[PDB]
Amino acid sequence: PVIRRAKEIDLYCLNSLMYKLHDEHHQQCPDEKSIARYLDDPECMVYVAEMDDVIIGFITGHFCELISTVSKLVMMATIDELYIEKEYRREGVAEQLMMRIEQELKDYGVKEIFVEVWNKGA
Amino acid sequence: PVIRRAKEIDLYCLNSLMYKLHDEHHQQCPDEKSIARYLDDPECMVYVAEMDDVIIGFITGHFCELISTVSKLVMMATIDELYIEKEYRREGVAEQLMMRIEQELKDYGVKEIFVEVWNKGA
Repeated sequence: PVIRRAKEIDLYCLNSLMYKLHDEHHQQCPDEKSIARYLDDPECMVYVAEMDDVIIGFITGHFCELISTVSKLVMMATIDELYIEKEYRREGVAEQLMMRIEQELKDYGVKEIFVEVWNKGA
Repeated sequence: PVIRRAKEIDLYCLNSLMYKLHDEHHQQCPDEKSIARYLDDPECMVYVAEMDDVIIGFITGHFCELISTVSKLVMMATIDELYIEKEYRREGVAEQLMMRIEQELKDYGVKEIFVEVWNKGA
């Protein structure tokens, strides 16, 4: 699967996979900002896994800053969502997605990373 | 030892203990903002351990906010410094200081805590 930065051309697909993600969420533990606006945000990231010509997965994350009144801002980030087609799981597509987002994160000097997928940090 | 919030009246003592702290630091691994201004900052905290009528210890911490462009600010904090007279260590004065700062932290709804004393978080 080819991992790449998302584009305005995938917004249509993303609505569906974003829906599939949230759907399954309400099915395990039944108990925001647009994906488009999200994609356009200069501090946001969205990578997708493309198999043939279809997007079978994506991951979403955003840069953030710990702001104080006595210290310079510290660069940090947050991994928000991650989804894989039930037909493509158990294939390492998640790692190649987590691998990509960390690449951009690392070279952006992020000090701390909070994962929101599914409470783990780094 | 009585733990309490510092006052403008301890700034004099603090300069000395702040110096003792930094001094010992340069002695193990030889390889900022005023304590007064720090004390006056509405987002800052400084507690001291008073034995008889002398301050034998203090701890310092500040509130901070993880700011993003796609999420409301998350309340977090940082524990900066902590010092105990070499004559009063091994007496649990540190715990009663860490205990105090966490009290105010907890009731201030802090989500994450970064300890800078001495890399551990919470």
